[PDB]
Amino acid sequence: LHHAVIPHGKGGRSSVSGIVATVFGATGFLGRYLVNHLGRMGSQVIVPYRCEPYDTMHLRPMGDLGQIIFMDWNGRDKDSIRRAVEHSNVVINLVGREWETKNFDFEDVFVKIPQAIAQVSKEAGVEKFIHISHLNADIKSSSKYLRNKAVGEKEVRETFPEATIIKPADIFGREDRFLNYFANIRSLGKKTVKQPVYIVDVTKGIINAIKDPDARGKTFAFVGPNRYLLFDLVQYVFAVAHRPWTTRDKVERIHTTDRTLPHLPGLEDLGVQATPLELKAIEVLRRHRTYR
Amino acid sequence: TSVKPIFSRDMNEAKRRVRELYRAWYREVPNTVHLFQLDISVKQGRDKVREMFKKNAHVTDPRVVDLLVIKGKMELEETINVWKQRTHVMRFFHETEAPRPKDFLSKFYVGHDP
Amino acid sequence: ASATRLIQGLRNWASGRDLQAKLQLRYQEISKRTQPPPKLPVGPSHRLSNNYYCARDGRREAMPPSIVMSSQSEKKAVSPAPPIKRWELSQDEPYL
Amino acid sequence: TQLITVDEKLDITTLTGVPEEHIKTRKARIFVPARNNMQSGVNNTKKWKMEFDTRERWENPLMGWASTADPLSNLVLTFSTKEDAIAFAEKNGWSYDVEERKVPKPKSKSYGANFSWNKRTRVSTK
Amino acid sequence: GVRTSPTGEKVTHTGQVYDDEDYRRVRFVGRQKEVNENFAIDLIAEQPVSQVGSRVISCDGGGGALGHPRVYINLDKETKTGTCGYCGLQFRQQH
Amino acid sequence: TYKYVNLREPSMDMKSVTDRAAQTLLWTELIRGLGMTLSYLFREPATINYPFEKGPLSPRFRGEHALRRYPSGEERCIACKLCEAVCPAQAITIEAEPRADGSRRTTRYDIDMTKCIYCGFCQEACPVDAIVEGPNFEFSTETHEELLYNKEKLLNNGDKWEAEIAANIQADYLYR
Amino acid sequence: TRPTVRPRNDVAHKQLSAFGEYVAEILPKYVQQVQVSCFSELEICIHPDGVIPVLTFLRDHSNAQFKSLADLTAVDIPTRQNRFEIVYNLLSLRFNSRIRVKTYTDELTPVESSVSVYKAANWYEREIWDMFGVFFANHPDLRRILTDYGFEGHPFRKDFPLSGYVELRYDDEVKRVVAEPVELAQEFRKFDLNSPWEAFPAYRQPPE
Amino acid sequence: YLRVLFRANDVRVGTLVGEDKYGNKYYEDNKQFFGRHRWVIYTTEMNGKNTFWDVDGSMVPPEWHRWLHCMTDDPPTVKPPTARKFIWTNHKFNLSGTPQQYVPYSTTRKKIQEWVPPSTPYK
Ligand SMILES: NC(=O)C1=CN([C@@H]2O[C@H](COP(=O)(O)OP(=O)(O)OC[C@H]3O[C@@H](n4cnc5c(N)ncnc54)[C@H](OP(=O)(O)O)[C@@H]3O)[C@@H](O)[C@H]2O)C=CC1
Ligand code: SF4
Ligand code: SF4
Ligand SMILES: [Zn+2]
Repeated sequence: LHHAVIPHGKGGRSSVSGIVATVFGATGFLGRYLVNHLGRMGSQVIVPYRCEPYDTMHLRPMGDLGQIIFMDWNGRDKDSIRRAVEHSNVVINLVGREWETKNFDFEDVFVKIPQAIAQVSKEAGVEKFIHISHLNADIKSSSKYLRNKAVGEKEVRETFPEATIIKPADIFGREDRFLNYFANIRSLGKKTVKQPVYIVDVTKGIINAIKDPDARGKTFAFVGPNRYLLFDLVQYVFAVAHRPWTTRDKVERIHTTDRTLPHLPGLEDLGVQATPLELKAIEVLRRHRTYR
Repeated sequence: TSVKPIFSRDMNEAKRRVRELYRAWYREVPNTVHLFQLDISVKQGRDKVREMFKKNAHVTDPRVVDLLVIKGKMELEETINVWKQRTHVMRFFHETEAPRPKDFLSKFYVGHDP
Repeated sequence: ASATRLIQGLRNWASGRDLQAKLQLRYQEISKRTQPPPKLPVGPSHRLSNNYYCARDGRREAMPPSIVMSSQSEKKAVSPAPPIKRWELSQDEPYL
Repeated sequence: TQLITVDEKLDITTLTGVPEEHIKTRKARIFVPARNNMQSGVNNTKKWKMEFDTRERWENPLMGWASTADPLSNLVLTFSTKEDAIAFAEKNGWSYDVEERKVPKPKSKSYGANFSWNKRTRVSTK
Repeated sequence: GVRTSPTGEKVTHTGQVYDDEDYRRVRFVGRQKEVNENFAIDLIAEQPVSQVGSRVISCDGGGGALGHPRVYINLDKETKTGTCGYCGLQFRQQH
Repeated sequence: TYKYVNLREPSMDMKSVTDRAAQTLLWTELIRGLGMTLSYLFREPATINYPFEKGPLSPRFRGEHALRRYPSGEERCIACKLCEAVCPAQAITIEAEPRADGSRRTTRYDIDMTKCIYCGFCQEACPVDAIVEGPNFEFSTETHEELLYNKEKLLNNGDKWEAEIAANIQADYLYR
Repeated sequence: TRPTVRPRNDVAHKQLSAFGEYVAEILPKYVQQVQVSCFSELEICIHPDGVIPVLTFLRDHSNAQFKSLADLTAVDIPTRQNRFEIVYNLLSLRFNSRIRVKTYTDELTPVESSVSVYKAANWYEREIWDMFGVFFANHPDLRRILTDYGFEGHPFRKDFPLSGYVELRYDDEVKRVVAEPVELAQEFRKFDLNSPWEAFPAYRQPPE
Repeated sequence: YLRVLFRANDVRVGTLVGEDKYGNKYYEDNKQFFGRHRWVIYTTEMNGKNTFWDVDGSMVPPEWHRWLHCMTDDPPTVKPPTARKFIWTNHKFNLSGTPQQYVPYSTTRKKIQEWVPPSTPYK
């Protein structure tokens, strides 16, 4: 480790920690809250974007004086990715649009994007490349989303095999998507078991995985301890809400399952306290008119 | 040191005024946590109130106990009004970690610390 | 300047102020900048042969405070300062 | 109105609201800032300075400045005695280490001692 | 003039040019690491050191109040040129 | 001498009361106010058009914080640190080094433009007039990093103009 | 001497010495020091048990109106038995004279809150309660002024340092402003400026 | 005319003091007030940035900057030369918002200089 990479002082706001983070994605939800905790930790975050600079201005007040830095890339080139991973201590891969644009399918994003970036990450000699994945990403049918993420898991396990694959369950938070669709109403009767996981325990597990070794190679899972039914969750979310570009891959996901795998360790083995969904659901169940 | 008093002549009215303060804080929690639209149960806020009373166990002098009662009464004025806000009440809570350690081993690895 | 006489007559007709005379357009009344440089002399000093700093050392004459009472048939009771006599009315148009 | 006295210290250490690590761990030092030897004159003496122990100053990762996590680094409390220093330190709460005051011992010196018929002080150049 | 570090970039006039694994280089991504290509030492080599016939001479720097205060340097030793502390230009004598 | 106002009784003459009644009915000096509004309506405005007709200034204006160097010579600063000693917001950060020949010069020269309060005390204290308050004002930045300056930034900023600064000092050297 | 030295007054100095001696005689109960400096402004220095009596006597008695108040300040000095110094500063309307009324106190013993004779001192007393801690008995409202609500410490002390123990920033984790232990970005390089060689020989206390 | 009709507003050519390299035009009048003595017309593509539209301040050279902010009374074609040779003659103009702008870095060498691990191994 080079000089001025060593940690210093109390935490946060110029605490030059032992990581130099390079985050892919982060214009959306989970990567933005991850950069939020990194600026709480006080490291330098290299993040690219191909979007309008609003969200990267939005995450500007996060780090300290001139810490975070921004660049550009696209799903065509190699030079910009290499320029992003020129000098990176740790590097994470969040990517994926939940609907089909006219040029990026569900195909070839999870196939073409983690291959090139993870390959040049191994070719940059980085340590602890982390890649996300959904829970129960199976080759089994009725899930384009999960089978493409399973192909992504296969590619990341093929090139640089000791990369940290992280799989949580569905993530409830402050700007959630599936729980927004739960709230997005105005007659249907079904059932499928399901348990979600809270976003800040997820990202505390992420930073513990990114700075606590013995973690590489073996994939990790992050599930909340709920383990109940979809119908009870619909009753719960509508009792708290007090009410009486979308595809049906969404409804396939929320009627798939949430099954466990005892092969891999989780929350308590990695050492971060799991919080249930009660008061955070009270947070994220706003918009109602006069019951507060 | 025949000091002028503040409110109490001995520890009796000191304990009486601070238990009246704690009575007011117990009956002060639910109105404010329903009004200010917080994210926290009533029992957790009441437990931080009794924890903040538990912090000051070593306070002995009647001037100092009366001055703590004066600070608590001023803050209960500023919280029965909405001069303060949600930011201040969530600043009484310590939620955004800061998980800063106490073990000598963790004061040693994450070091330059006593 | 550089206006027609009809709107000048309207400006006088609107109020009796004679707006042609003083008009808030400073044309050449500003002194022409970059004059030859003027010298800046020195006043009651810098002559030789007498100007001791021993004489005019008002900084080092700050006296310690003079004290009266402490813990350590009188025709009297003056004021701290004399009662200043009441002022004068205005010469040029008071009310009244 | 002639209230009772007690043989106790003062307890403003929870009235001032300073955090607990800055209460306990800051071992103060009371010292006499002695004569700056490259200068001359002891005008800067006679003032007991209570100051605090120093902690880390790390490199600012953009400019190399010394960013510190210390509120209590730049304090200097100016006193006149030692008993009042001990009284203030017991009054506000923390502990402390004490230097003495080491006045210059006056020595007998003379130009008529610099010269002598049968003593071995000889400048030989003046 | 700028030299060549092993990074393929412009070094500094004072030796702070980066190591090959400094991530300050990767916060210099895509923008000008600005440098003043005129260096200070590069002008002293083109200075004609003058030859004043006195012994201890003066230096002002081209008019009072535009430059540096009056400094007085010596021309005793013929093995060393008399260097001003402010001007940064030398002096010599002849006889 | 005092001149105290608002003391009148209303004059109860017939002519005075019919003039004041006509003022009440017709809103007469209200129409006089309208006349004043027209009298400023029919003027010509004293604006300036911004990029093409710039507003005037003064010779002693304090902008860019540039640096001068010698007439056909090197860096005018010595690192004598008077500008840090007089800089009130402590924006001057100087860590000197003597150079590779021996004459005392710098390494780390920093004017924290986020902290500078534009007095001119560094202009007063600078014994060689090395640091000079610049003439222009376009910092105007989309970032925070580009505000904080360094030695090579300030010397490139002083190499963009010299005779500007020399002209302002030659105008202003007798006074200050 | 004749230029460049500020000329002193004589008869005004005599009258203020006479008036201070007058007050010091006619109130034997609360008098410790009266003093006049070179620039001739009267100073009275008082034990803190007759504050409202001295201010009532210095509002009336008809040879001293002194109807205008200033500043109250309990100027913090260490090393003493009584740190805090209440400094009243009074101006008269019929007289053109200036007195300073300095009474002394320590960190906990209150004074009698002279708002009831000068209504100007209400917000002054609330402010100096917020900044020092000189508690004020028989006073209507002691709130906090010139400080944050959740902040405390009475920060004009010499114990509270220059930068605070608190810092505010924003997080989007809980969508609000949070506090932190302070993290300066610069050292605040403190300048040692204590010169030798006896800056003023006239003010030499007896050496210990 | 559409040049100056949609440049800003003016038609007031008629004094013709001069121009300067980058082509920019400088006109001084005495007939107007103090504030519209000296005005400037910006050319097109002076450094390839299509500066007919979106015109910047400090696309002017600095001698006309001193002349035009009303600090002198005579144009810099009254006194052309100066015997200083270190100055920029490229005039990298105002640049905040490009991929070519300033980044800060401390002109400071290594501080503590860590111990070198030995080249040859042992045992
Ligand atoms: N519980 C779980 O395990 C789940 C995990 N996830 C994963 O976690 C992350 C965040 O989840 P989510 O809220 O759904 O999504 P987000 O909106 O938060 O993040 C998706 C990111 O992918 C980027 N991206 C996608 N396609 C492209 C492309 N062609 N070129 C450039 N950037 C691209 C987006 O950039 P931009 O917006 O600028 O276009 C955005 O930054 C994702 O990586 C997702 O795969 C998702 C759902 C469930
Ligand atoms: S005052 Fe002038 S010469 Fe001295 S250090 Fe500052 S810039 Fe350099
Ligand atoms: S103008 Fe003032 S604040 Fe700015 S650098 Fe100079 S002394 Fe400091
Ligand atoms: Zn010289």
